[PDB]
Amino acid sequence: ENAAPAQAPVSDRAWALFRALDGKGLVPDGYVEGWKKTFEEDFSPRRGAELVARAWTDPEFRQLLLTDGTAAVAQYGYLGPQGEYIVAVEDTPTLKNVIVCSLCSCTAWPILGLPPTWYKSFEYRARVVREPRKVLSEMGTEIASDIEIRVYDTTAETRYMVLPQRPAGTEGWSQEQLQEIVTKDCLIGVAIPQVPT
Amino acid sequence: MDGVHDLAGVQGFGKVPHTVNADIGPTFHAEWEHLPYSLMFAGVAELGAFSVDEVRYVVERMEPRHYMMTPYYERYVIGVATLMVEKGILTQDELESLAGGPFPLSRPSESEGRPAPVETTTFEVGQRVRVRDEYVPGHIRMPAYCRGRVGTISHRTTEKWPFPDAIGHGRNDAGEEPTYHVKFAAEELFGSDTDGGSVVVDLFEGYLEPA
Ligand SMILES: [Fe+3]
Repeated sequence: ENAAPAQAPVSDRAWALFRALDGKGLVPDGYVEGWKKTFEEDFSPRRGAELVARAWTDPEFRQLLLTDGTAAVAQYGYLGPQGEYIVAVEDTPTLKNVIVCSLCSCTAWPILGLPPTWYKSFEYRARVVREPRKVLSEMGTEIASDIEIRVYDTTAETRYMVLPQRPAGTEGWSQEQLQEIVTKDCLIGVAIPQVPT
Repeated sequence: MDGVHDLAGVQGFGKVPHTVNADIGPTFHAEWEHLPYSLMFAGVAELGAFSVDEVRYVVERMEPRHYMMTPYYERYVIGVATLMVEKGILTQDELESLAGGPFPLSRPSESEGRPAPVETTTFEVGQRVRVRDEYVPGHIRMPAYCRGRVGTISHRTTEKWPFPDAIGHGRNDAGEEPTYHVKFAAEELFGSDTDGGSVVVDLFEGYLEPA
């Protein structure tokens, strides 16, 4: 044995759960529809990119973001579920930060967006804590051994964003231009921002 | 709970199914996938039927082979459904009737949980701490790789929250405590078998003691 339990199709189970609660009047009108739109449209890594581009171009903001991330994010209005206590962790020429939730999937939803399938994978949850240099390499990001990798495991209520280093070749770019190169993967810490080649 | 969900450090997995900046598709890849988080929000904030910590623990409570073969969003469909039955809101019969087939749930809890520890210490940035060498069968937000290990405090939160080992079981005695960013050297957690530099774990006060 050790076979899977017999189960109805997951779509049938998920809607059954919805209908069972909705039909008891326990789900407000438009409630799941409303959160689906928020999850899809408002919770976005374009927000953390905005935050990084501002930090890159404004030393005072950079200082606030690194000492009180919550307050910095709230200036933009981007606090939310899974993002109420924020810490931004700063990459340096000798330090690369990477975020995971080894126990499930915790992520700063409102400024990174909902986590992608790969970040919730057992591969990433098991491996990046122990062998982050190999994992990043396999993912496309080479981290020289002259750089410490620091993995933050999201085990409680702190929710993290990485502030990556500003790459050369971007001097004098606008906020807008900078934002474009700070991707979701840069904010998680598995990618370094790239300047077109 | 020393369950299969405590994956950090497990060996034998293959490649992470991604390369950086690849297209990851839409937020939701099927029309039902927004329902576990939305119905979780309903359960926590509209009905007050359970805490987020109880949702983490009920997913931890999936039978281990069931956990391992079930996709992420489906684990939370199963978890939220389980809590709705345990809390007397839904029955398994009506879930299975509406689904038109079997809807197995997480296994019952084998622990009543524990209260927030009465004796704790207020640590400061730079202090050396050890993670208490304790075994908790119910919910806990201490991954086993750091049990009994020593690290240094890099942050003390300015906010405080209920102890997960209590609130994750619906208990009344979760109190509130700050958490601490504890920085461990890679070799303290994995000896010579790691390629990393440091790992920072965000640990509730009640998991720690002076080193
Ligand atoms: Fe998580």
